Amino acid sequence: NQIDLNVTCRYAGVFHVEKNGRYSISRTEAADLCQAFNSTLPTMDQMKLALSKGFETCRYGFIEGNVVIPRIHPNAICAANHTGVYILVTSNTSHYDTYCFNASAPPEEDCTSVTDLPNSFDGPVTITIVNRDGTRYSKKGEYRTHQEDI
Ligand SMILES: C[C@@H](NC(=O)C1C=CC=NC1=O)C1CC1
Ligand SMILES: C[C@@H](NC(=O)C1C=CC=NC1=O)C1CC1
Repeated sequence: NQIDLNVTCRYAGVFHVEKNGRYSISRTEAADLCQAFNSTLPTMDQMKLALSKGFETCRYGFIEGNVVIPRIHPNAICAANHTGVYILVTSNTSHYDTYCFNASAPPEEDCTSVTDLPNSFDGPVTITIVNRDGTRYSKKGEYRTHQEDI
């Protein structure tokens, strides 16, 4: 009973979380997941400021109200070569990665590793935070409050 959560650097508090190496998070799961990191789904304004500090990914993830990809450099296979906060307009499907916003993070680029999941609750799952540099932090718990996400 295991969940891997791959996380990035934080940029003005915003970071990306990919679960189990594939698009697998619903909107309800995303809010609960960010809550376990003492975080929330970013607003569009918080995501635009994170972009301006150096944040970009090549993966769709929830923010408040939309599913987006922040892009700095144009790449043909990432958000159809767009730059800026690219908003997903048309999709048949409901599961993506998520972004999260932690208000206590540093104001600009924070590429230190994540070593805590401070607000997870009691549960049976081995949850492992995987940083980009491979360092890991694991704890037994749960973060999903909606049964349909379990
Ligand atoms: C939840 C937050 N991490 C932390 O607050 C700590 C605190 C102490 C030690 N390690 C952490 O990752 C993640 C968003 C960045
Ligand atoms: C407690 C410890 N770590 C942190 O505060 C954080 C916060 C966010 C992300 N990673 C951390 O290690 C301080 C010594 C460095």
